[PDB]
Amino acid sequence: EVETFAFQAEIAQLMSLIINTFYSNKEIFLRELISNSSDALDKIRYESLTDPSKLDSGKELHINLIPNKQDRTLTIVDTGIGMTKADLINNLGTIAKSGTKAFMEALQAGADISMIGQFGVGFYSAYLVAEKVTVITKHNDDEQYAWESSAGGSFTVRTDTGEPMGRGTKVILHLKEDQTEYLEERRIKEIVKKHSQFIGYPITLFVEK
Ligand SMILES: CC(C)(C)c1ccc(C(=O)N2CCCC2)s1
Ligand SMILES: CC(C)(C)c1ccc(C(=O)N2CCCC2)s1
Repeated sequence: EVETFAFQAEIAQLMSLIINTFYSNKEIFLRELISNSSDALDKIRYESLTDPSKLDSGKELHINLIPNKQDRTLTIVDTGIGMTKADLINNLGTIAKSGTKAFMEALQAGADISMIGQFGVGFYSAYLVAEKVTVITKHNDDEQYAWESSAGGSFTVRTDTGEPMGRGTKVILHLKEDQTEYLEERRIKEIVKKHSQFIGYPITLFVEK
């Protein structure tokens, strides 16, 4: 059972701006997604202090970067708090509405796209390099879900029958044909060292066949 939802008008507008604006400094997408993963790991770590049973779904707090040239995907995996169905459909988009409008105002005043994270909508920077984004996520209080959008004003949510995850979030970036540099090991290392050097969780860059 696949449900299709329309983005809020403000978010669809932000997504089209990110897709259509000429902006060469695309590499900042990885810093934003890694920062999102770090925040989610901070969250489950905090909650586990007063309820250690919240780590029964996985004690390890880490971030994995997994490129796949065969599928032309870059996957960012974390074992953070994860997102409920309500997060995916309603809550996160509701927060992102004010941050979007503020970010658009700043862009008209002289700001640039790399400052998107200061407005809390850094996830959407994924569409600088991805034609489609799939988000697999599992929160302790809900089932495993798959969120997906190729932009165009709509996204889908379904119950995920893939491999069980334990807890956390997988962001699968289906890269644009001309953005395959972000599948190369030395390019990913360079970006992580430049923008994510002090993340307080182990970041493992997987290597391919
Ligand atoms: C896909 C969308 C827009 C719902 C997301 C916003 C932030 C996400 C994220 O990386 N995490 C949130 C907590 C788990 C890690 S996913
Ligand atoms: C991405 C953004 C900024 C819209 C978020 C809202 C709530 C987030 C979160 O980490 N939690 C969800 C579980 C409680 C803490 S992240």
